[PDB]
Formats: sequence, structure tokens, C-alpha cells
Amino acid sequence: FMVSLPRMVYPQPKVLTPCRKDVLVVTPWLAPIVWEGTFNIDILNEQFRLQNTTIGLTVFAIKKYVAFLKLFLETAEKHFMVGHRVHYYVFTDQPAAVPRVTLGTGRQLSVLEVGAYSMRRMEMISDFCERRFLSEVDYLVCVDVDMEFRDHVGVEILTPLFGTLHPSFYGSSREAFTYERRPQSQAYIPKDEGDFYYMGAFFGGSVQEVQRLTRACHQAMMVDQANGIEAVWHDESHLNKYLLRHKPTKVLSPEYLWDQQLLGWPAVLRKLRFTAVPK
Amino acid sequence: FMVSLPRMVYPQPKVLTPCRKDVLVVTPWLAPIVWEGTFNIDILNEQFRLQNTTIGLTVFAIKKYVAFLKLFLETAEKHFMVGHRVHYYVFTDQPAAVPRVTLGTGRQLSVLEVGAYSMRRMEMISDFCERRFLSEVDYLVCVDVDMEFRDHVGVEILTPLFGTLHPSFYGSSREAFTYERRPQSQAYIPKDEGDFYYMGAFFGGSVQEVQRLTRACHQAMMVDQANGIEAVWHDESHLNKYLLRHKPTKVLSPEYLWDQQLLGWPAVLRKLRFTAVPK
Ligand SMILES: O=c1ccn([C@@H]2O[C@H](COP(=O)(O)OP(=O)(O)O[C@H]3O[C@H](CO)[C@@H](O)[C@H](O)[C@H]3O)[C@@H](O)[C@H]2O)c(=O)[nH]1
Ligand SMILES: O=c1ccn([C@@H]2O[C@H](COP(=O)(O)OP(=O)(O)O[C@H]3O[C@H](CO)[C@@H](O)[C@H](O)[C@H]3O)[C@@H](O)[C@H]2O)c(=O)[nH]1
Ligand SMILES: [Mn+2]
Ligand SMILES: [Mn+2]
Repeated sequence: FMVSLPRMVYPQPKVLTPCRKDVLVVTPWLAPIVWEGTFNIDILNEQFRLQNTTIGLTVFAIKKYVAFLKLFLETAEKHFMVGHRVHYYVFTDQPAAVPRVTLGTGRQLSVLEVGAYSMRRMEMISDFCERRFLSEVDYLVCVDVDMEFRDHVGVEILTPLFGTLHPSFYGSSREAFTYERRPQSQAYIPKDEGDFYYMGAFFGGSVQEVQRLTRACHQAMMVDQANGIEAVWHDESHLNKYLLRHKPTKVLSPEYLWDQQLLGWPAVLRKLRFTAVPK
Repeated sequence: FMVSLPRMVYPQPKVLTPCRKDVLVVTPWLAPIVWEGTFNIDILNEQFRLQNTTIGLTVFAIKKYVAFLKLFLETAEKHFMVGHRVHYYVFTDQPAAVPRVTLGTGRQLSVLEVGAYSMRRMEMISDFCERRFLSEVDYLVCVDVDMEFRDHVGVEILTPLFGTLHPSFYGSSREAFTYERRPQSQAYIPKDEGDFYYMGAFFGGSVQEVQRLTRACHQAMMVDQANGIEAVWHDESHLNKYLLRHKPTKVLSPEYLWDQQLLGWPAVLRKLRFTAVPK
């Protein structure tokens, strides 16, 4: 049950004025594509706070990648779901190397140890952590660690299932997408199929939908392994196959996954929110 | 659980090409605004058929308005949810005056008799028919009868909660909206609030959300009656108050509720789907 919003004063949306004329802001299956200027964060914050929403964030820091945690977490504290309940789940082979990061109120961090080792992340999120997540959070956000938050990443992303447009391919035609092209792989997508090329570095949704996605990808990856084939971009290839056949209910623009060193700051990006760190 | 979509061949959505540049296609709370050119109906039909979706349509034909049923129903057969399961619920004081309309396969019609008499419709939909609808349909669409379908009205509208932009006010600023302006009414909206002016003639959603809306509006109307006040536009005033405080998850453009005699055929309308009949 959703309680009433309070009175709010904000600019009237005008039907004969688009928010953005330079970009596609809705997919052909009526999922919003999230760009700056398409959302009033005050309305969304109200909606999600009234439901006491808890967001889980998963991040893996195995071997040398523990070095990325300090900046990742400190910048998440500045920019990720501020004002909402957040539970970080840090998966690592070196619990002692997790930096002690000071958290805002209503935010917690759990260190989950994994064995020293694509397959792990999908497997961990689905198989081992299924019951944990269902009991503890409403939404799960699953990201790469070699990243930093530079600007707002908030409840505008939340939805049953989302993927993020890969920053190198948002202007590409589908035949150029680096999907798995061998019919022998479960991740196979022919050249006349595909909506978008989604990056494996940032996906999420409700706990139920994320567990469905990660279970399906893990099962498909096991089939490929049994058949002696490894998809060209590993987990990302399977994620793309899944999101082709199970359309996401929001799509995040490349504001949410950018590499400024590689790609600069094009006119179409009003904000660079979550960005690659040198590695 | 949602099964996989089959392989489909359709045009690739292009991120740097908007579907429509002349209109707002998403609200500030990230609800799609449904216009022609924003949706691929083949994808949506697949999604909804894979769930074996059943759509209920409610229509009231009391006193002289039974005359509108023949055209309403015959044109619904041509244009409304064709290929999907449909259950019409015709509420009338004259069951014998309901025309015998030939239905396509997978479509049924129930005649519900009501006593000879705003309050009735919200009351009937919520109070009397609650259990019926929950058992029989997935979505409810609630419309006026003095109307005809001229073009496709399909599963693109389906969502937990929708309203429809009133055709006379989609270009108006909020201070001009004919909301109830007396603070003594439950339907009161001050001049600095409001997103859109929604028409009472076409709303819907999941059965649960429609029952919530109609219950809330009926309760608010009873409060007003007890206080000796009748909102300026009756049920429509209350519907507007509800949708201000409970944001719809889709908004239908005025393609879905048009009066051509009054308003012609402006450039912004590529299709006139559901239109007023002279009365
Ligand atoms: O030794 C390692 C290697 C990887 N990781 C984790 O795995 C993530 C992915 O590896 P990374 O080296 O960041 O791969 P990238 O080349 O930056 O990213 C590509 O490969 C990833 C893994 O397949 C996908 O998530 C991305 O979408 C795709 O762009 C890292 O961020 C870490 O969270 C570790 O923890 N330790
Ligand atoms: O004697 C009547 C009068 C009304 N109705 C039903 O009620 C509906 C609404 O009445 P109508 O005469 O169509 O009102 P309109 O002036 O066309 O519509 C305005 O009033 C309606 C009722 O308040 C709202 O649904 C609309 O949004 C608003 O534009 C009709 O279509 C019928 O379904 C009857 O069945 N018999
Ligand atoms: Mn990375
Ligand atoms: Mn009418």
C-alpha cells in the first residue's frame, strides 16, 4: 500500500515541451531511459522514502582490486542513494584489506569473504546470497569496483529490472554490437536482433528480478562451459542475451557508466555520475 | 514469472534519435506518456500475451445512454485489445436494451443491473464488484459510453495505474486547470499544484490499483456530501486529486480521449483512437 504524497511545489510538466529533444527517453517497450532533465528527484525521493526503501549494493574486490574500495565507498557515501537506507555487500578474498570507511546514518556495510578464484559474481549473487538479500533489501544494484561516483546516483534508477547503456556503443548500430555471435553459445544474438548494448558493470532491480537474471546467466554460463565455449565478453555477453529476451523496465543512460579518459565529455551528457578509474 | 520473448525482427531503437520531439513522452516521475511512435506494439503484444493477460472494461449505460452501447461495443470489437482476453462489464438499469453484439473469440460480456439513479460509478467499481474483478481480470479499464473507438487501443495502456490527458487542457498551465478550488472540498487543489488535468472518462490499471482509486474517490465524495459540498466536476475532480497524490505509472495522451467536433485534428495527434459521440 502506497500512502498519499504530501503537497509539493515544483515546476509544471508541459506536454508540448519535451524534457530532452536530443535523446531517446523511452524505449519501444515503454521503459524510461534515465537522463538528466527527465526526472524530478524531489518527487521520486518522496515516493521511495514513503516506502522506506532499502537499496543493497554489491561490489566484488578480489586480489589487487581491493585497492579500488576506498575511493569507491567514500564516493558512494557522497553520491549514492543519499537519504535512503543502503546496505553495501563487499565480496572479497581479503577481508582485512577492506578500508574502514565512515558511513552516513542509515547505511551499513557487510564484508563477505569468498574463496580466491564472470561465473563467481553471477553465482554469488544468485546461489549463495539469495535468502540474505530477500530478507534485507528491496532493490539490488550490482556494480564493478574500479569506479568512482562523481555525481548523483539515486532512486531514479530503481525499478523491477534495469540495465545500463555501454558508453562505447550507445550511438552504434546493432550489427556493430559486440554480442556473442557464435550459435554454439547460449549468449548468441544474431546480427538482426538487439535493442542496446548493455554494460555488465552496472545492472540491478528488485531482489527477485536480480536473482532471476543472475540465476539465468549463471546457468547459461555453465551450459557454455560444459560445451567448451566461453562467450566473447563473458558475463556481459550473457547479460545482453538476458536483457534482449527479458526487457528491462528502465534503462540507464551512459551518465551512469562513463570513461572520461577514453571518451571525454560529449554534449549529450549533462552529468558524469559513475566513472571508470584507471586500472 | 515471465518467460523469455521469442526472437523478433524489428527496427533498432536509436538512442540519438527521439521517437517524438514535439511532445513530452515521460513524466517527471518517470511514467511514460503514451503517444503514437513511442511504442512497438509487437513487443508489447508479445509481453502481455505471454502472461495471458485479461482486460476488463467497465461501462455504464443508464437511462437514455443505453442508445450509445451498440456503437461503443461494435467499435470496441474492432479496436480494443484485439487478440487479448477481454471481459466487458455493462452496468445498466435496462438489461433488455443492451444490444446483442457479436464478439470475437476470447471475449465476453456481462450485463450487470443497477438501480435507477458520479457516486454510483466509483461506488459500483469499488464496493459491489471488488471480488468479481479480482477473480476474473488482471487489469480494469473504466470508460464513458458516449464514445466510439476509431483506432487501436491496446496493451500499451496497461500498467498499475493510468489516467488520460483531457483533450481541452493538455496545453494549459496549471492555474487554468478546472480543479476543485474550494478548500472545503476533499478534491481541493491549490493553484500552485497539479501535474496534468486528467479526464474522468478513461482511467484504469491493475484491479488492485483501480479498486484503491475508486474506493478513495468514493470515500472523498461521501465526505463532501456530508459537508454539503459537491466538487465542480464531480468524480473527475476527485480523480484529479487522487492522481495528484498517487502518481499514475502511465499517462495516456489525448489520442485516447478526443472530441473532433470540438477540437479538430491538431498536428500533435497522429491518431484519434477513442472519440466523443454527439449527445
Ligand atoms: O582481479 C580481479 C578482476 C576483476 N574483479 C572484479 O570484477 C569486475 C570486472 O572486472 P574489470 O577488470 O573491472 O573488467 P572491465 O574490463 O573493466 O569490464 C569489462 O568486464 C567486466 C567483467 O566481465 C564487466 O562487468 C564490464 O561490463 C566489462 O566492460 C571488477 O570491477 C571487480 O569488481 C576483481 O575483483 N578482481
Ligand atoms: O444519464 C446518464 C448520464 C451519465 N451516464 C454515464 O456517465 C458517463 C458520464 O456522463 P457524460 O454525460 O458522458 O458526461 P460528460 O460531460 O461527457 O463527461 C464529463 O463528466 C463525466 C461524468 O462526471 C466524466 O467522466 C468526464 O470526464 C467529464 O468530461 C456517461 O458516458 C455514461 O457512461 C449514464 O449512463 N446515463
Ligand atoms: Mn571495470
Ligand atoms: Mn462523456
